[PDB]
Order: sequence, then structure tokens, then C-alpha cells
Amino acid sequence: IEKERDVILQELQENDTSMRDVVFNYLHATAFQGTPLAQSVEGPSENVRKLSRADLTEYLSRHYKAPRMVLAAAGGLEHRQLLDLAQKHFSGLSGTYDEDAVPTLSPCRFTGSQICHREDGLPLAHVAIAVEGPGWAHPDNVALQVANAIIGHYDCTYGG
Amino acid sequence: GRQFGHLTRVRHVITYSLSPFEQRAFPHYFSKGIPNVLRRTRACILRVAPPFVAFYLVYTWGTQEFEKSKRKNPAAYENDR
Repeated sequence: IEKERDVILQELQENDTSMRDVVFNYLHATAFQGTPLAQSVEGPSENVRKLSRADLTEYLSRHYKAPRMVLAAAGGLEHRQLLDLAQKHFSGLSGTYDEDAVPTLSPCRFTGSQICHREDGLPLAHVAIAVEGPGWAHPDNVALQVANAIIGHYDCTYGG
Repeated sequence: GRQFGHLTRVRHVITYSLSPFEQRAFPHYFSKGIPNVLRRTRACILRVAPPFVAFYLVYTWGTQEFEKSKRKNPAAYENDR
């Protein structure tokens, strides 16, 4: 707990190095403020210090029962010879399904806004722009794939 | 050079703002603003008004002072002699 915490506190402060991974999270909080969706994966530096493994076990407890769980594999295996040696753990150890609410998620807020952190030292400014879009499953999910196929993309060293 | 680019050097300021559609053109306009009237209307009024008041007196003061000076001849000398 302390090793990782220190290791993580190491990382959290080191993660500031790549402007790329920097700018993203800003964008989430930009529109998705008001819902957990926007928050950091790694969260505030403080909970990093402030975490007891109770919450862990507790969050271990809630969300690791099925349907939440999904299992697969691929290779020379077909199915049967998997399903036999699938079977009993993890038939199983449950991995359960009871409630733990259901399946709790909420519509996240889509906010027209801006974020500007002005710093004049570095050579360049990573800038990206976005607007909200449809969910996973939808026909439109297809068309958008070709939408970006149109613009293409350029960088320095392409032989373009 | 290019007006905005080379202006100045600035470090570690951050700004937060919304689309204008996100909000309204009257976020408690009445309620919030009406108090503000005083802190500005009291601020200068200490420094500014009084000189005019002096003027306004002079306005009536001299006029009145003027008025007698002509208006009534049988005043200093009445029409006796």
C-alpha cells in the first residue's frame, strides 16, 4: 500500500511530462463536469495517500461479480476443450449476480465550454477540439468511422 | 510582431468558461446587481457632488443679489428724492 502509493506519487508527479496525456483529461472535465465520467483515472493525488484497502475490498466487493465479468481467449483453442477446463472455479466462485445496484450508469452532461492553461515556456502547444457524439451501439457509429477517413492526418516525418 | 503572438510572456494562468448558451442573460440581474448600485454610487459621491451645491447657491445667491440691485429703484433711494 505504501510502496505503490509512493511509486504512484512518484508517477503522478512524473506523468506531467507528456503534454498529450495532459490535455485529454481537461477535455473530459470540460463537457463532462457533473458526472464521474470526466474524472481522472488515477484520481486526486490526495486519495492516493488517503486510501484504506477497506474501500478496495469494498470496491473489490461490489463490481467484480458477474455480469460485470466477461471471459474469452483466442488461439488454437476451439471451444469445447476450453469449456471443459473452463469450468469449476469460476463456474463458480461467484463472481455472483445479486444486485450491487444496476448497472449503475447515468447520462453524462455535454457542456459547451473552454479550458485554457496558458504557459509560455514550452516550444509548442498541443491543441485538440471536440464535440460530443452517439453511444457505442448505433448505425451512426458506422458513418462516423468513414467521416474521419475523409480528413486524413499529417505529421512531420510522413513521406507525404 | 504578429499582434498577439509576441505580446508578453506569461506563465501558469488558467481560465474557465462556458458556451453562452449554457447560461442566461439575466442570472439574478435584479437581485444581485441592485445592491452594487450603492458601493459605486457611494464611492465617488463623497468626492464629487459638494462643489456643485456651492454653485447652485451662487446661482440663486447672485441672482437674488442681482435682483434687488436693479429691480427696485425706490429701495436705496425711495421715490422721495
